[PDB]
Formats: sequence, structure tokens, C-alpha cells
Amino acid sequence: AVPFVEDWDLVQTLGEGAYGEVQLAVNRVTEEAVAVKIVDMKRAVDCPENIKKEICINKMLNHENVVKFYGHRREGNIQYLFLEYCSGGELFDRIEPDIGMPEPDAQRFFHQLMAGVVYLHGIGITHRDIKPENLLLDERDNLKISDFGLATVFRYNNRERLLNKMCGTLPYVAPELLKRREFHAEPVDVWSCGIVLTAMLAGELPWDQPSDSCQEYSDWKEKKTYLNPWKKIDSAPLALLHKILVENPSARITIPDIKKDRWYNKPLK
Ligand SMILES: O=C(N[C@H]1CC[C@H](O)CC1)c1ccc2c(c1)Cc1c(-c3ccc(-c4ccc(O)cc4)cc3)n[nH]c1-2
Repeated sequence: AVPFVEDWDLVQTLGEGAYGEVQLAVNRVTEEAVAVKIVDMKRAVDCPENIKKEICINKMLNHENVVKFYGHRREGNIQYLFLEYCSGGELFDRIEPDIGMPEPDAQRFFHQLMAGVVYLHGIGITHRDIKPENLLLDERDNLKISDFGLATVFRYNNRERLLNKMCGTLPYVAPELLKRREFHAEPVDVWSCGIVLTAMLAGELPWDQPSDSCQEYSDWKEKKTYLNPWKKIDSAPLALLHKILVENPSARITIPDIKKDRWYNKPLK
């Protein structure tokens, strides 16, 4: 057994947050870089079960568009999660403020996003907090869904389970989560992806939250796509947003039907 391989030099901080911090670790013998999350078990009444679900969910995942899970080390309060390192950075940082990015890149990123989501959904799981900062890129620039601290399984033994728990991030959350007591999980993730598409194509977020009390939301519902934020988006991908960002979740397009959308299969464009 090669000596010292177990040793991981904690090179630098990747991105701190409410949880704690995520440092970049490089193998002492192979120099294999990785990402280690530090979940502070501090306090005892809103920290335990939190990470326990996040870990069992990771033990299931396995797709080229989902951050890879390696292992987890326990030690009192300091829990260590070992996940794939993404030198690419966040999709967020590839979005030019107020401009977005070249339409071809967006289509490419959207494709990988759908691949990852189709997968998660396939095995009955919903991320529930899809946004540019949770979408990572690696060396080759391949999109990776990351952060399953909020995910929850919605299908077990072929039984779907309606959700009622509110979570996510207001600008990316779906409207039925603010107006209904219960809702289907799949459609909520589709709305998220939809908001991410617009962010990529226009560099700005359509609204603070999907509620009529919000200007831009009521305008979009009225289809005032002129001059407003959707003015920057070409009609092809704009047609797809009309289908995704549909209020009634039951009338909202399904992923299987997005794969058939015109702009989705338009070469380069
Ligand atoms: O955006 C980044 N840097 C910016 C560059 C421009 C400067 O202006 C500011 C910093 C950046 C670079 C490299 C990064 C990240 C973020 C996040 C991240 C990660 C990373 C991977 C997975 C998970 C994670 C996965 C699953 C789960 O259940 C919980 C957490 C969290 C964090 N690895 N490598 C990186």
C-alpha cells in the first residue's frame, strides 16, 4: 500500500457559506485535486439530520453532469464531504452582467443541465435549488449540478410524493410554491432551469419572485416581451421560455417535451 496517499493538503478556500467552508484539497502523493466541504455540526437542534440526508442522496447520484461524490469522514462536529473538484468555476461567473453570453454556449449549457435533471428525476430525486451558482464547470467546460443539501426524494417504490416544504431561492422559485400548500416536484425544477436560461441569454433576472405583486412578473404574464428583459432574447429560445415559465405547473412543459422544442435542436444557434 503506497504511503502518504491518504494525506490531502488543504490548498485553499473554494467558497464559504452559511454551512461553513469548502476548501480545495490536493493529494499529497498523486496531486489529485478535490473539493472538501466542512459541515459544522455545531449546536444540536437544527444541524444533525440536515447533512445525513445530503450524504445518502450523494451515495446514489452518478452522472457526468452531477458533481461526483467520493466519500465522507466523521469526527465529532467536523464532518468532511469529498466531492469532485471543478476548476471551471461557477456558471454564474460566465454570465456577463446585463449581457449574458453567446447563444451557442447557452444552448450547450442548457443541454447538460437537462441531462443532469432528467437523471436526478429518473431516480426520483429533486434538487430544489437550481441556479447559476449551483451549476459548476470543469476543465473541459462541462456543466455539473452541485449542492444537494436541499434535495429530497419525491418518488420511492414508484410512488410520487407531493411536496409542501418551501425552499430554494426566491428569484428561481416556481409560482405554485408561493400560492399552493402542495405541489409536484418535477415541474418546480423545470421552472428553475427556465429562469437559468434567461439569466444566460440576458444576464439579468426577470423578477424578485413569481408573484403578481411583482411588476415584471405581471408584465410577462401579459406577454409584454417588448423592450423589457425578454427584448434581449431571440424569438427562438424565447418561444421555449413562453413554454417553460408557464404559471399553472400542470400546463408547464415537461422536460421530455423540451427535448422536442425547436430551439433546443437548432444547430449551433
Ligand atoms: O466561482 C468560483 N470562483 C470565483 C472566480 C472569480 C472571482 O471574481 C470570485 C471567485 C469558483 C471556483 C471553483 C469552485 C467553485 C466556485 C465551487 C466549487 C466546488 C464545489 C463542488 C461541490 C459542492 C457540493 C456538492 C454536493 C452537495 O450535496 C453539497 C456541496 C460545493 C462546491 N468545487 N470547485 C469549485
